[PDB]
Amino acid sequence: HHHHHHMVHITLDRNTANSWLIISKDRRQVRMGDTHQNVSDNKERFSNYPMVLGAQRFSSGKMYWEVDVTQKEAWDLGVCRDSVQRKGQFSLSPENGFWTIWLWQDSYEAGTSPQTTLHIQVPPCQIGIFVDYEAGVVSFYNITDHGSLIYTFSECVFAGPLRPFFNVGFNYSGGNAAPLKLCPL
Ligand SMILES: C[C@H](Oc1ccc(-c2ccccc2)cc1)C(=O)O
Repeated sequence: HHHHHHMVHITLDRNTANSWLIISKDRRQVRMGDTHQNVSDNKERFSNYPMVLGAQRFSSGKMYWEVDVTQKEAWDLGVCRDSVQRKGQFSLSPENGFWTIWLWQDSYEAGTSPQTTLHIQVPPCQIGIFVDYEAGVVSFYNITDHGSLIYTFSECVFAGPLRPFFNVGFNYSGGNAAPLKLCPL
């Protein structure tokens, strides 16, 4: 692809983070802690899952960023509306304000309703995310495989400002401790 010149510097918003997440000083990395991280609760924190939002809000234009997922067994990535549900159980779907892909149990899937199987020959170590607000597009790219296309959501009805969206996943197996990292431009 040729989306790299729309690169944006994303940082994580601590106030939205599940209370078990550890965000680095530079707000560019996040991982699952082994316990509650000693923060007060608030109406913005994701309660049920190890999720966090980017600080940046997008309402126009073209945006691109990259995320490192090296040696993770489970994660979700994409964008979401600023007004997505934070508390309780919910599915990741465009109806609920999410445009995401994930890894789970050795398969990759797009967060449509119902979910869509992805066809990835080269397991990615870094994912590129492109948003075209005006066109209603969210696309995902396999940076490990020379930028090959993973998935495009088109005809998106964003219906609000968008925020970068992350889920580091649970670590029940002991094999999913590794962080999500925002990669440098
Ligand atoms: C307690 C903490 O545990 C970590 C465990 C794993 C990783 C990691 C980093 C890059 C790629 C894959 C895994 C980082 C931290 C530490 O040792 O600081």
